[PDB]
Amino acid sequence: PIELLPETPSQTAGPYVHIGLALEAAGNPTRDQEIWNRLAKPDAPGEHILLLGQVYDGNGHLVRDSFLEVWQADANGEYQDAYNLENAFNSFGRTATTFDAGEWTLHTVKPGVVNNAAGVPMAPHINISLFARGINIHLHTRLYFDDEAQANAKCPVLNLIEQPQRRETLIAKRCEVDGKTAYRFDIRIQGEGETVFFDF
Amino acid sequence: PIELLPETPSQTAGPYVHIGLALEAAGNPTRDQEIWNRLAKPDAPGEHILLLGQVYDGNGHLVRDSFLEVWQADANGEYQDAYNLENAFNSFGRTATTFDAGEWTLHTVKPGVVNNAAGVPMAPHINISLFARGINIHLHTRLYFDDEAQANAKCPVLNLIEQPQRRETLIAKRCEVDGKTAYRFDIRIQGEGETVFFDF
Amino acid sequence: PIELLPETPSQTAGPYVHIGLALEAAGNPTRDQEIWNRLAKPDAPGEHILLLGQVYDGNGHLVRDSFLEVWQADANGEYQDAYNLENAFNSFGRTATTFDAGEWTLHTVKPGVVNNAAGVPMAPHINISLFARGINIHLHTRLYFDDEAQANAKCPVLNLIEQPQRRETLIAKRCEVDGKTAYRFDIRIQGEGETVFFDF
Amino acid sequence: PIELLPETPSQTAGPYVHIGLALEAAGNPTRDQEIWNRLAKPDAPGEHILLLGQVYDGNGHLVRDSFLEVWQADANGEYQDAYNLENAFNSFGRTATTFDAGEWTLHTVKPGVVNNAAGVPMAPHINISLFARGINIHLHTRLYFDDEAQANAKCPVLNLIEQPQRRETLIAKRCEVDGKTAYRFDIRIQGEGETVFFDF
Amino acid sequence: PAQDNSRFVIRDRNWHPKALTPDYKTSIARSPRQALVSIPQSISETTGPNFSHLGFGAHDHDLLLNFNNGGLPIGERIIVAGRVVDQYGKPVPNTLVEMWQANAGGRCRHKNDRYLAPLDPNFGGVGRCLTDSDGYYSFRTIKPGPYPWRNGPNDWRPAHIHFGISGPSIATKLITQLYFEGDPLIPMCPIVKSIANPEAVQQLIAKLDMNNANPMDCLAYRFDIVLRGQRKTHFENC
Amino acid sequence: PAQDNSRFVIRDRNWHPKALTPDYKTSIARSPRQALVSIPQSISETTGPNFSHLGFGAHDHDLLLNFNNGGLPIGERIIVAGRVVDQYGKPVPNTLVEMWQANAGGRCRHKNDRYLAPLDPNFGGVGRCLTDSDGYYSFRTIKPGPYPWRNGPNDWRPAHIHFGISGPSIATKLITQLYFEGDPLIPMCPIVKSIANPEAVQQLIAKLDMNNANPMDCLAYRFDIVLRGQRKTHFENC
Amino acid sequence: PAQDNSRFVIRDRNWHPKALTPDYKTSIARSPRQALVSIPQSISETTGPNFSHLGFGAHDHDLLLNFNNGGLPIGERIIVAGRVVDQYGKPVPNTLVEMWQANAGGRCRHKNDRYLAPLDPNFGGVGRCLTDSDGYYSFRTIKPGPYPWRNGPNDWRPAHIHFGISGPSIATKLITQLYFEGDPLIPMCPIVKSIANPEAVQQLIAKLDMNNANPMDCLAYRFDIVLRGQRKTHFENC
Ligand SMILES: [Fe+3]
Ligand SMILES: [Fe+3]
Ligand SMILES: [Fe+3]
Ligand SMILES: [Fe+3]
Repeated sequence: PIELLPETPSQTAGPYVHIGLALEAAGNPTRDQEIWNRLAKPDAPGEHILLLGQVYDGNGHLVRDSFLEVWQADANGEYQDAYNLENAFNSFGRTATTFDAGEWTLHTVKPGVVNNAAGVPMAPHINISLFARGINIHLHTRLYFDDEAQANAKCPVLNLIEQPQRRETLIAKRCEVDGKTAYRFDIRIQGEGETVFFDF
Repeated sequence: PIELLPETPSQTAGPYVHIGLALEAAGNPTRDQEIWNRLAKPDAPGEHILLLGQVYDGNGHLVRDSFLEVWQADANGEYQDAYNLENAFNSFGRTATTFDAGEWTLHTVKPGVVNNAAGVPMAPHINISLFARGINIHLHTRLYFDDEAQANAKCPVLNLIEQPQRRETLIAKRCEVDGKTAYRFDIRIQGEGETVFFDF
Repeated sequence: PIELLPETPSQTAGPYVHIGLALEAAGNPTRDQEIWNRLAKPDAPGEHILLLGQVYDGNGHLVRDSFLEVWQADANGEYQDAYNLENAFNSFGRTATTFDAGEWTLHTVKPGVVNNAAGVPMAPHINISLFARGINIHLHTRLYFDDEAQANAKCPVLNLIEQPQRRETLIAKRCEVDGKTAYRFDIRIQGEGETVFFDF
Repeated sequence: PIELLPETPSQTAGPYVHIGLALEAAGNPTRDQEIWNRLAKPDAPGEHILLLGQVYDGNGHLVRDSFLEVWQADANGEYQDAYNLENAFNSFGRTATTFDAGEWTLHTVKPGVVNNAAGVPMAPHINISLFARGINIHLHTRLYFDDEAQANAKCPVLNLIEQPQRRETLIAKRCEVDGKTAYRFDIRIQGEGETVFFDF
Repeated sequence: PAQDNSRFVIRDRNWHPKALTPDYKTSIARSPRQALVSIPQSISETTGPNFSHLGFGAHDHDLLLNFNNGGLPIGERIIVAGRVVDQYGKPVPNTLVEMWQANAGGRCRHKNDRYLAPLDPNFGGVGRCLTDSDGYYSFRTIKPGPYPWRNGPNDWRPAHIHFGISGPSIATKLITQLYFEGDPLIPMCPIVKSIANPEAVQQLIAKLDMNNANPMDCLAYRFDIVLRGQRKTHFENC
Repeated sequence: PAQDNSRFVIRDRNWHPKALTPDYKTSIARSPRQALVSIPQSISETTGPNFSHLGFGAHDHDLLLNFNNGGLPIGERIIVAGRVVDQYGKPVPNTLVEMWQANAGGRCRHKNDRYLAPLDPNFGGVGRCLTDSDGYYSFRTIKPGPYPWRNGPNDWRPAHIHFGISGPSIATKLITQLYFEGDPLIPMCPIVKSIANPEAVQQLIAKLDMNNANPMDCLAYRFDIVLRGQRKTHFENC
Repeated sequence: PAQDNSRFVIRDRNWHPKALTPDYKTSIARSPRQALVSIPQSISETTGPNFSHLGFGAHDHDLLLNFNNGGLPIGERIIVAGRVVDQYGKPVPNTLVEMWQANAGGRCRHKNDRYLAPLDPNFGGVGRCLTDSDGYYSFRTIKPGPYPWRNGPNDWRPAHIHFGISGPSIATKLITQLYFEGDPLIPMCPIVKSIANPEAVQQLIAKLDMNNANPMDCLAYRFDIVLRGQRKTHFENC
């Protein structure tokens, strides 16, 4: 069968992932430009929301050294791939949970709808990649919103997950933090209430 | 040492076991003779009962595509090996839990007592082998009845199980289904309450 | 793939084949019972016929040391396998062309019709195996009759020969030799008008 | 020595070559555009001729499943390489001999004179490649005209054939078919009168 | 009724696939976590049903004709034959062999199979045969095709036929799959790979059997099946 | 019109199958007995047709839809893709690749095939594709099945697809056949044995390509073709 | 905005390290116990940020000069350079490579690093680089030292550098570790051994590159990085 060149293998990000990818979070001087946690400037179109969550290991303890990359569409359901800190909206960002901040947070707007490859709509969601010491290869997940139940019920990816009880672990719960629309999305890596992770 | 031809290896039955051994249960045309869940015709000696249950995976979720084959003595503690659709009682039978019917059922008589090899009597019991997608080699278990605690305490097989809390996972609970004596046996493949499985 | 034991390879019968299989042909004393060229005693049922021919090498020269064997149905189209010199008709004989006699003869009856394996009748025929020095493995041919024109047109075996011109090499010509009904069948091993040979 | 990658080896076109390339002649429905035996439309410049022939095997029987491909200059001796169904003349075409047409035919113009690599004119000719079941690698030949005797005699390609009698097998014999100027060109694959074939 | 005169060779659980084989994803939640409990063989285990008296239709083993609805299925026509013996080499006569499979395009005839290759109106995909005195069985079917399934993101199972053999007892019964000589999907499949030893994998591979083929009609594959060795009891309870 | 500016590497006639290969029976009466005459390369042999303006229909390379009688073919869905290069490794862009093949059971859609495996109402079996700028081509089809034929008494052609390739000249044109990785019929076929060198047979074997397969859809094979190497003329007529 | 035009070859998860690798202690509690779920590639998966317009500093790739507090760092001065290609060997242009490492004594410039090898006042240990049109990147830095960590009672990481590469999408994104040729600590590391295949570990060893060294100045190492191959979609939704 046809073998191609094999992909470089992954390795853990390690305890100090902050020093190279989260300069301010590890409290080291930053550079002019940083890829960080604010995907939307106050004047970007859409409903502005705040995202927050915590990450738990299999013993129910807090992972205080994880790093997270997020990828989502803008409010009109479009992916903004040209990263520029002058943009009113960037579809990419990074955040982290530190020994200080047990909780990560992201400032952005609610994604519009994008279609799958077959033409079917997917429910608004935000793609997340989780990195940390003890993770050999990163984990991929999706964050969907509880106030979108109708679109959630017909999401064709959410629908690939066989058990209904597991679909709920990907559903972030609407709250209000300082009178601003917030949703909490906690990640359980292992055991009871274990978040669904994907491969693609 | 002396080596024999190795046995052929086992493979899961797959999700479509029904099309091969449960033609009816997979809503497909049947042949004249099919081997199914009615071990006893109504004119058969013994106490007529009705067995039922569900199979759970380790997440607590129903296993909806399992397939189970049963082997048991008639009312007089004798195994009737000469399978025939005309016999009033057949020692063998097959049932399945489907997507439409998530619980298996069997129609039979409560088995008479048989002896072990040493001549020592065993509590009345049904021998069950379980198959499904996910199970590479089939699981052996035995069903015992709750209203036979004097025999269940003497049984040389139940007493091989070291821990008594595990012996309870092999004892079917007595009930009634439109006043027709029934016993309920739920199989927990993995986890908390895990059914005992045998090797022989 | 599955490989079985290989068959013992053939070798040429060599120039002296007459000494072991055609004892009178080689002028040596014969045993009590010899398998020879008279398939039918005179009181047997059917049209009595004399078959004769010559065998030619690729240069048009006669093969004077050939040995042949025939197998045929009786007049009802049945093959009689129990060989016995007492029977009136025997489905097998042997014959030969010697330095003395450049021509072989056989005495027998016209075979009746037999069906192929799908039940489509074959024209009457005689099966022939040809052996000789120079022939590493024996040549299988069929002798057919010129007076069975209607049936030779519908034979499923003769209709397997692709080229019409080649089917004629299998047809013996009707004649008379001393008031008896005779067919001449010459075999061309190689060259112009080469006899068709079969594999099966 | 320097070794380059090896060419992909040839296999016989097979008995069913007509289904992939002689769509019409296999009586299968065509597509909008097929490559066929009409090199010149009735208004192309030159002398319009019809070519026809038969192909023989070495027993002298007809090859009814052969497939030919032709390449010739136009009447000015120019090769037209941009194949288009709208052009008046195409230098390439395909024909076939079928179970129902023992004969192939092509409609074209007499080709004009082209020179070889050294500057020397070649007599008018048509390059032919012959494919069929039984032919493992295709056969190259040239068809020349019997009415161009003088040019044929100074042809640097026809003069590489050593024996004069071999040169004749490449010469098509002029005739007429319903007032149209035709040339016949049979091909003998093997045997007496064996058409010369080339390697280049 | 049935008698306790037989004991069967202990299954080697390192030759068969183990219950937890993570690459085969559905095995993760369906494998026990406790150890199996070993119990001596009694009559409950050394006896089992004999189906010499089941009433087999006349095409039960013939898949080319058994579904029937106008014609012949579309696909490579092959015969699948073999012998069923125990580990001592003895034949296992009048024992039940059941098989089912997908059609020539990999489609199963089952409500839940949504794969896009179509169903074949002349094909069902189920057969049963009871071995003869010498331990022989044969089926006539069409070669089935690979099907993609949701394990990994581009997993494909090799062409396979499922098998179910009863043998002389519930101790010997087995269900397995047959793979086809040379299929390059075999070494890639996580279900094939749940078997750790490669020599065990070889035993599932039917071999092209040109000696059993009918010329001008269909090919043949040979697939023999080895059930647990059977022995008389000796020196038991002294 | 076409110019004489290239020469082609000479063919290695001991690499390709010879004309007389007796186990392939029809080759007997269809092989020449005289030696081929060698002639130098001229404008006749070094130019050939270019099909960049033939008008291809949109489904011409897609055999799942170009015959279409309301539905899909039954059989294994597969993409067959690769590149065409010359012996110097240089791609051969805008060339015509044509291919024809049987259905899932080995039946060819032609008057003379009376094999008893049925026709597939939705499959015709023909495709053509012009290669791109880079030498790539592709088809979509079903895997053909083997078929018996009248050579020896039990001969089976392995599964195959016939290819026809034009290249840049009638000097490079070739007809060949593609076989499939692991088919145990490949080495017993007399037509494949007409190639004497075992390494020349390996180039006719398409290899399973998981990288190019569509997940939950169809598998892919890769087949690359090398045509005669093309070079510029040099030092000619001094 | 970004368009869904590419697919990426599936990951081989048996080549990459598995999630639960107990000898690397920290993975026991941070590995999932359910199976991942395979989902087909959409626009969410086949698109990612392009950092062409990120404002880069002039020394963002030179760790010899980017932290600077009046001097040069202490340790072996090396250039680490290479090419970023996908599995088809096609370069990956304008892609973001980020890297972070210890100082020459193995000390990480991080609050939680308490190891007694001292900090180096002229060394930060962070660098980034946009590959050029041909997929090349280079960083200039000093060779890190090994460090103990608390896994087993005497575990030492080999000298390494951490590396992150974006690639053309979120499906190609990869964090990894570069090790140095011949370091004897490499086969003893439980984090390196989370990779079961030894050919895969080799892929993470940067090789000494004399041809790239600046004579009298600094040595060079070559680290090439392969990302999941990328191909156009074909025959999708028909
Ligand atoms: Fe580190
Ligand atoms: Fe299956
Ligand atoms: Fe001798
Ligand atoms: Fe063919």
